[PDB]
Amino acid sequence: ELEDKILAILEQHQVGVLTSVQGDFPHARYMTFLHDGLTLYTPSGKELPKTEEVRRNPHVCVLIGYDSPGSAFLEINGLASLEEDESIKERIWENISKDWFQGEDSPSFVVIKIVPEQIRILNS
Amino acid sequence: ELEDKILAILEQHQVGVLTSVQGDFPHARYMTFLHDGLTLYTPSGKELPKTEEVRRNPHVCVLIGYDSPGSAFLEINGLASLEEDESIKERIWENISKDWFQGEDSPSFVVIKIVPEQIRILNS
Amino acid sequence: MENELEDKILAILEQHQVGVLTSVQGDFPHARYMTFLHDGLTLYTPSPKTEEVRRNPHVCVLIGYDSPGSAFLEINGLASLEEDESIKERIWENISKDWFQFVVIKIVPEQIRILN
Amino acid sequence: MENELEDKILAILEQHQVGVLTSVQGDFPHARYMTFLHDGLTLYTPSPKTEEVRRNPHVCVLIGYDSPGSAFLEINGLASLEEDESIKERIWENISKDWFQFVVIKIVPEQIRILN
Repeated sequence: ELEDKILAILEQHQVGVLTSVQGDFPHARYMTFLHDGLTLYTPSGKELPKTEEVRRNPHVCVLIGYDSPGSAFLEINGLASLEEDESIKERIWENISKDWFQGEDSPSFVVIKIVPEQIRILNS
Repeated sequence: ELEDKILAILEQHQVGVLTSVQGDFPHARYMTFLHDGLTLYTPSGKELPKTEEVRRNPHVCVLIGYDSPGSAFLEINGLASLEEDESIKERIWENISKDWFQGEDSPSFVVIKIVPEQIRILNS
Repeated sequence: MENELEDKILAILEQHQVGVLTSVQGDFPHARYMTFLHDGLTLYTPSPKTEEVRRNPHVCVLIGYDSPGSAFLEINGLASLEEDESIKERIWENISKDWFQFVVIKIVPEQIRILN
Repeated sequence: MENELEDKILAILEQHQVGVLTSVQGDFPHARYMTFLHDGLTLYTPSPKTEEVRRNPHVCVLIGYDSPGSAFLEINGLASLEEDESIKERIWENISKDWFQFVVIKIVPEQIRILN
């Protein structure tokens, strides 16, 4: 039922905090997360700093689900990589751009895949 | 304080239902709304049906703010048009694509501007 | 998988009682949140004697959008007034539980899409 | 408008007590929700005697994101342990109201951005 609770929190939240590392510096940013099961996906650009951070250090921490001080939320430590499956990239692209998507594609578009290694439900 | 309540609901919600008209048919769709004061903006593509609907009939109805059966929400009847100010279009583009934006632009991108004529707070 | 589809639609309907009912009056759209009961794919929803509006039965109903991570239904159909007293009573017994004691719009679907 | 900027930052801090504190241990990021007090732009947050971690004072703090329609702060600074007992007590009197009775991390900012 633990997965079930994890999934419930993921189903109800698409914004989270990604913390990546640049040498000795943490970088925290708010962004949109899609998920497929316990796998997370977040959009990026080929030239964006968060993309280069991930290429050089795959260790990321995601916080997601904190609505108010009483919200149970997730702390996810995982390994991030750039999604190479073109069908997954196109699908995510179409989901992200659905309000305006009319078949264009974006060459600089990339997807950060996050494979969780540890998931803690906090404030449960 | 009525505006203040309207704004509070707009500040806390970016997804709403747009209802447009195609001849004698209503079309309802969920989508993302940005606002500037009581003016609403929603992204679209030049060739999308909702864009053509608006070109031919500017009368739209937006429902926004319904979280649960007890939520106070808004019913907005307004006049929709395609935003022609390039700086407003680019700004909205940058806000929408911020997670992946790296300077590209999208020729098919358009912005639907909605000027409210009537706003009712329901379930207050 | 016409049967898995039917099954997914009924499931969404069985698990949701509130939807969005949209219509058109003249060249003007209208939208409101409504409480919906269903019999199969047919929907029922409860709602001046000195005024009349030109009837347009074309409606669009959105049901099931609970979270951004929700599959929901877009239903295009024809709305009419339900006159059967037994049906209206069955609706009252379901929508008015503590009350002891009224129009019902019937929506027959022509097209149903599961959107995500 | 260095002064309107300072003013907007203080306002965000004055109106928010919860933020996100991020750090790095080795080559691994850490993130947690924390309760923050502030003195001007300086932040204070309360938090095994058989273990020690290699100290990295580089932290990133996000404060003020309340709704998607929120301007918030990204603060990059240096974290340290606050040793002043008077300060620690002032923090306790603000964070522990019903209690009658403890480390405090001090964050000095090096860069602050208002993001939207």
